[PDB]
This record gives sequence, C-alpha cells and structure tokens, in this order.
Amino acid sequence: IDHAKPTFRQIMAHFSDVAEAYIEKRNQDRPYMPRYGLQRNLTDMSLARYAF
Amino acid sequence: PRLKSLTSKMRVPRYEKRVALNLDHLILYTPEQTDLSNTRSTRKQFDTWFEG
RNA sequence: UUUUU
RNA sequence: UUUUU
Repeated sequence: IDHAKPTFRQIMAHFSDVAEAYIEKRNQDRPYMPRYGLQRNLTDMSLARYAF
Repeated sequence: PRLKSLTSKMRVPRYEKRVALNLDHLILYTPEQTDLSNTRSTRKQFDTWFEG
C-alpha cells in the first residue's frame, strides 16, 4: 500500500473479469453472495455480479 | 417417393457464402420441454441439496 | 479526479 | 426471472 503512487483501487481496477467468472462459477454451484451488499441489503441473488 | 423435412436452399445466415451454419444433422434432438427451462433448476443443485 | 473498511 | 404463509 505504501508503495504505489496513486491509490489501491487505481491499481486493482485491472482484476475485474477474473473474479467475475470466479463468482459466476461458485455462485452457480451454491447461493453465495459477498459481504458488500449484505451490509447494504441487496435483494436479488442473481445480482451478486457487481456487489464489489 | 419420399423425402425429409429440413432443407438447404432455405434462407439461412452465412458467415461467408458457402458456409451453412445450422448443420442439418439435428434431426434427433427433442428432450423434454420443461427439462430444458429455467423455471426448473438443475440436476447438480438437486444433488447438492440431497447431500447437504 | 479523490472520499465506499 | 423474482414476490403467493
């Protein structure tokens, strides 16, 4: 963290589609939802795709 | 005198000209209708419930 | 543009 | 597609 010139989001913006397909698979097996919506109260199990 | 249902002179899409895409060996594909839908879930899920 | 624990 | 106590 102390060794990037812009911020952390501004570097991790690459790693988008890899975890996308990740959650597609392991959601297709089982009803996973991440954290970030469960604090914010999403509704649709389908829309885990973008609770980043 | 006899013949088949499907044809070749039919109006069909074409990647390039000679290519015919809906390959006409699909005479034998009629699974159950509801078995294909989304309104019924999948066999894997049906297994993992039965195992959990 | 930043600021979402 | 969800939402039928």
